Amino acid sequence: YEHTATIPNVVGFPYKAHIERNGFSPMTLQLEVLGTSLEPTLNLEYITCEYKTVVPSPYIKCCGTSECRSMERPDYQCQVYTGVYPFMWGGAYCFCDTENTQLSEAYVDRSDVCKHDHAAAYKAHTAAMKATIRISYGNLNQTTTAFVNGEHTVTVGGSRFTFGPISTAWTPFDNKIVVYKNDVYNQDFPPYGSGQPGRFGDIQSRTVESKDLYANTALKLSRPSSGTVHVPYTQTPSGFKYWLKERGTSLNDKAPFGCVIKTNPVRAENCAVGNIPVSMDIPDTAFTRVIDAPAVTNLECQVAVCTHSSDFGGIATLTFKTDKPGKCAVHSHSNVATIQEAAVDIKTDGKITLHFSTASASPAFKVSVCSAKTTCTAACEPPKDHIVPYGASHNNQVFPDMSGTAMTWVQRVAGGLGGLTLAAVAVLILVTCVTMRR
Amino acid sequence: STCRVPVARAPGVTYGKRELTVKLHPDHPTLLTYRSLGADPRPYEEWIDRYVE
Ligand SMILES: CCCCCCCC/C=C\CCCCCCCC(=O)O[C@H](COC(=O)CCCCCCC/C=C/CCCCCCCC)COP(=O)(O)OCC[N+](C)(C)C
Ligand SMILES: *[C@@H]1O[C@H](CO)[C@@H](O[C@@H]2O[C@H](CO)[C@@H](O)[C@H](O)[C@H]2NC(C)=O)[C@H](O)[C@H]1NC(C)=O
Ligand SMILES: CCCCCCCCCCCCCCCCCC(=O)O
Ligand SMILES: CCCCCCCCCCCCCCCC(=O)O
Ligand SMILES: CCCCCCCCCCCCCCCC(=O)O
Ligand SMILES: *[C@@H]1O[C@H](CO)[C@@H](O)[C@H](O)[C@H]1NC(C)=O
Repeated sequence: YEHTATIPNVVGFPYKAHIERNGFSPMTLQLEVLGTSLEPTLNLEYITCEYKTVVPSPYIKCCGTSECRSMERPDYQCQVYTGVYPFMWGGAYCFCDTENTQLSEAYVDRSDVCKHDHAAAYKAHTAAMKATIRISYGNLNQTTTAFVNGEHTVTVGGSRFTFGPISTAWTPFDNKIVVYKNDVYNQDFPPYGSGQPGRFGDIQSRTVESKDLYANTALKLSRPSSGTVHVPYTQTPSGFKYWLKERGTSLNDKAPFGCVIKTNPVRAENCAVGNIPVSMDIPDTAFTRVIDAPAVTNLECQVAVCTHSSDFGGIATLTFKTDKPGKCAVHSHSNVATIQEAAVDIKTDGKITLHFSTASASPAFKVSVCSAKTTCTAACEPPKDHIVPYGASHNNQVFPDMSGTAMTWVQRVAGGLGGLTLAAVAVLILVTCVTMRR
Repeated sequence: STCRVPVARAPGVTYGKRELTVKLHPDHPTLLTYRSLGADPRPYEEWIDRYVE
């Protein structure tokens, strides 16, 4: 059977889709979102971590001279110093007072635990949404997972279900994404090969297995002091540790729509935004015939108590007359209220109770039991708690009924004013007609 | 490795009309964080070291 429905993208809310099949008894279906996942595509740019300044022991050329040698080493420095007279504990290391050179060599290398402790810069685009849905209709009760697009169909008890693409293309991740362990940051990391010392990206490596390493740490070399072997050098501190103690909070603490950001892989789950179109293919076996379905007539709706709270604070009493017991499908054709139960036990007493959630003072929702029809009218009340720990179960409709007390007074005032205006119009019309008559 | 970390006491919440007031009793600098669940969140940050409201 061909049928399409649209459901909200809210977890923990069961949409009630109703199928009015022609030759069969109506069926009401449970569409329950158990959990979603918005999965972006990540393009790794580089890997940033703490660096390691390797300063080997200086060669001290006692009464001699050497020249600096260029080396294919990231951030390499090589300075020769003449006239050095170092000292050791036992005495003077070299022989001549001033005819001596010391070779100072230093460079930047990937730290031993970039393999362990590192941050990855990503680009996020084309987020792919996948959601978990429970289908429970008639006698079956199943849960399946499907990609949210008009190109995936999953079998549920012989049924072909396809959830068409996310209503909106909104994503919480920006173009540039930096991931450290379980935290994701919306950060404009510097482009590869253009890093500054002391900031994030001072040293950059394309891959963990990369052999090429870019380092810009402003390493400097300076004369040793007289009678000391220490290879003086002044260098900018690691920008990775600076970022670590200036990162602040991650995207989990600022994501809109209550998104929960996790990693492995980087994803945003249970975001409450947009709608999920549903296309349904139900076979004949699921439906029930009206010959075996009870015939329900004389359905009136009267309401004892109703409160427009977040939960199902409305209580509806229905009276009807059936011929045989069985199970009807109940639905609200109006978004004003949503009936908690989809099928109730239908017996001889002819009276049934229903729980519904509304948000308006005077709701007018319509209830159909099997094929019967009736109109439910109520005066719902402002509830007790300023705050509750659960979300609203209604559609958040606050427009009162056309026949509500407020709309009744408004309509009375409008009717009186319109009667006065039409009386004035008729009087002037008659007067003008008489004037052209004379 | 896994490290045992302390768990702060549950704050005392008095419900006002779409207001939320909490008693905070930290033994040490404790991070309080909240955000809105709607379209435009308004995240917060403050490290709590004494009793505050
Ligand atoms: C004699 C008086 C005539 C003067 C009227 C002048 C109108 C005022 C103009 C500007 C007001 C700006 C505010 C936006 C309007 C929101 C309405 C809206 O948006 O209605 C929505 C849809 O309505 C309709 O479909 C149309 C039905 C009503 C329109 C015409 C009804 C006839 C007369 C009007 C009665 C009301 C005025 C008279 C009462 C005062 C007497 C003392 C309400 O549905 P909802 O819950 O989704 O809305 C809640 C919004 N949610 C859920 C998205 C957050
Ligand atoms: C169909 O089955 C699901 C999964 O068993 C039902 O969900 C359970 O609901 C009961 C309450 O009756 C909870 O105590 C369980 O924790 C739920 N199980 C979960 C969430 O795994 C669901 O109520 C059923 N829906 C129907 C009968 O239409
Ligand atoms: C809705 C009810 C319709 C009935 C309308 C009744 C008409 C009112 C009765 C008297 C109307 C006379 C007003 C015209 C002024 C007469 C003097 C003149 O024309 O020079
Ligand atoms: C809304 C209340 C009922 C509507 C009828 C109201 C009657 C109003 C009185 C009629 C106006 C007096 C007639 C003479 C007016 C004139 O031509 O100057
Ligand atoms: C909304 C203001 C008027 C516009 C609509 C005009 C259509 C109705 C015709 C006007 C009445 C003409 C009949 C002759 C009587 C007269 O001359 O007053
Ligand atoms: C959030 O997401 C996971 C999987 O997407 C789901 O299993 C979990 O139940 C969800 N949490 C909520 C809000 O129920």
